[PDB]
Amino acid sequence: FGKRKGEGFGVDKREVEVLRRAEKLGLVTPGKTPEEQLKELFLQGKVVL
Amino acid sequence: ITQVRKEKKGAGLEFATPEEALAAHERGEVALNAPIKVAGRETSVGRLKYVFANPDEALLAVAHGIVDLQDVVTVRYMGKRLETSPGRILFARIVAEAVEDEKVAWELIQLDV
Amino acid sequence: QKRKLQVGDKLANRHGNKGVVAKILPVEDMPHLPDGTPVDVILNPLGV
Amino acid sequence: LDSKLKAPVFTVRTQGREYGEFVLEPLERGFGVTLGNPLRRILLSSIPGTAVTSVYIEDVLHEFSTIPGVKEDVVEIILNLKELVVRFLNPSLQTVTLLLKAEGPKEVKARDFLPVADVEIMNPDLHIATLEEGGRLNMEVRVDRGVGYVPAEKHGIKDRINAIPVDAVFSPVRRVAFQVEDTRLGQRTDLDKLTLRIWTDGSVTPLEALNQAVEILREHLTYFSNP
Amino acid sequence: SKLKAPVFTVRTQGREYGEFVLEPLERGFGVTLGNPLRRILLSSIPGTAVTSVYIEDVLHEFSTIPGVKEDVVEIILNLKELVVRFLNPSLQTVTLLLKAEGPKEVKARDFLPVADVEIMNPDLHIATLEEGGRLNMEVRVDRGVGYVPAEKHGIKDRINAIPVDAVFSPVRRVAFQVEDTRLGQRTDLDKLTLRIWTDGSVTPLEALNQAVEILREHLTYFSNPQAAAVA
Ligand SMILES: [Mg+2]
Ligand SMILES: [Mg+2]
Repeated sequence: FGKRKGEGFGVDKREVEVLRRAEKLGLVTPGKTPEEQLKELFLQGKVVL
Repeated sequence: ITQVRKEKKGAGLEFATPEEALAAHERGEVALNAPIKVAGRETSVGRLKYVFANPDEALLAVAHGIVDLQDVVTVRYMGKRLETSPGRILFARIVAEAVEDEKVAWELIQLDV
Repeated sequence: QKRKLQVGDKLANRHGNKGVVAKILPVEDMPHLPDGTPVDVILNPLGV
Repeated sequence: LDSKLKAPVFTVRTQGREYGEFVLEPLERGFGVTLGNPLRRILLSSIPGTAVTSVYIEDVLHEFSTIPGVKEDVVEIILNLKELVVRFLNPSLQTVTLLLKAEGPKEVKARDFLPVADVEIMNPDLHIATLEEGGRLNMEVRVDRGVGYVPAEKHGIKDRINAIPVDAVFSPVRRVAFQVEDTRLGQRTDLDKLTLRIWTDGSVTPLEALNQAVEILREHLTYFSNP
Repeated sequence: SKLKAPVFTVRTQGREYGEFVLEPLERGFGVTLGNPLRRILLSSIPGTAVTSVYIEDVLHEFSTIPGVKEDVVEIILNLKELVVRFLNPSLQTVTLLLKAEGPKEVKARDFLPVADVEIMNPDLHIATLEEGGRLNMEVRVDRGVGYVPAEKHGIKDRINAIPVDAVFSPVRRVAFQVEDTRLGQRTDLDKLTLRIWTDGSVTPLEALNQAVEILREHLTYFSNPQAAAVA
């Protein structure tokens, strides 16, 4: 991720949609930033595809 | 696609006028699919907020990200006002087109499960 | 003979997960990470 | 290694102005969904059409109210107005307000709407409402040009205080379904066959919609020209 | 309320990498434009690859060369990674010659220079040659598109020549970002960024251009409808 943030790219729209879906699944905590939630998913070994 | 959402945010609040329900949902106080009671009847915000004239409109709304397939909603199908998800309507249409009989296909499926 | 993997060949892991290759998709049909990196193999979760 | 391509043949099959089938074969491997997906996206979102964006009914405060003398509620009438197919003959015209005044024991159709210059109603036999003895219906409806699908609380337009915002279905296209099947030309195995299915309301034909759909896509490709 | 032609930005690093931005675009058009291009960039973009190899005193792929550390299979595996750029558009084929001996590590730089031909990776390792180790090669490189296995093309310049699996695609990776953007009072619009990695044979911009051309040409196929005789 940090590589991406350094490369000048922000969070994708589709990634946000997936984060909404994951938020409904109780995979991430609501209220956190997109990066924090993506980190939670990645710590669950799951990624956006 | 045929499962429906059950949400804990609303948690069975009581509302008089549906516009208060819509407003509460707008404030973030009540979830879309969370069970509540408007007037005396039990319902959800989604069944009020989104009311479709036909399956095509509902699925078109799904295509535009307005609602998902698992969202409970209101759809007009075969001269009936039905509270159900776009997903179950989609299933019904899959069966109906597959067998090329709309009436019989409507009779064969269990829609509410 | 030099044998490339083909549809019908058998793969397995150390955990008892075995299966025959039923499809080989071109790279553009493969699920990919946001950075463009496609996955090599797709395993069905129903097998777990 | 050495390749020779015949090039594809376009096949059309149509029923009325409502429905059509489109077959493009053969195509190189993968181009079946490469063409089909954008076209479907474009056909649903980007095709210009008309919709009822607003409704005012005399002595009716809100959408969930009821109408004395009429059997249908406001909700059911609005639904019927969603299925109204209106066509603008003049490309200049952005918006129209249609008025309807009727009473007594009558069943109101789309024919009853007072005719407006360069405005054609494709479905005049569409049912709006039934009125009983003493039943009175006075309504003005706002019809706008646009694309895609806009919910009522998004555009949020009101001409007056009692005007009810209606979910606006602009798209003349009701549904798009495409299927890619494997096909073979000679000994070429993996070539693609694209089958396209388009449902419209009749205001625009499926073939016109597709032709408009490809043009939008082509035009977007020209955006890569000047840095 | 109709959106008009967006600004198109271009960022390049050498011949290897590029980023191409298009903004603003109507909602959902980031994917609509982005994805087909990625599908065409990973598949249909023409390029160059080694289609054949001949080594002196080597009858087939399964053989080893005295004085050489690597077997022929590994050598050809290395030669599959050779990136060769043609300057002249008219040239469909080139045979590179490599004559090496003595102790040394033979890289792709050791090939004899040919007119209008540039090796994009001269540091690419080919073989490890020992004292008395001797390597004489002729490698046929062709223009092509997609992935053609050795078994399919079966290209042999001479009797003992070995057909090589050819990956023609110059494009190493393609990604696309779609970000939230706004123009005036409009919201939820699309900012599309195409990230393109190539091998240097063709530049990311060239790739994007011929990909766009391919898609447009494909859109031309809807120009001539035909009645269905099925009825
Ligand atoms: Mg509503
Ligand atoms: Mg039934």
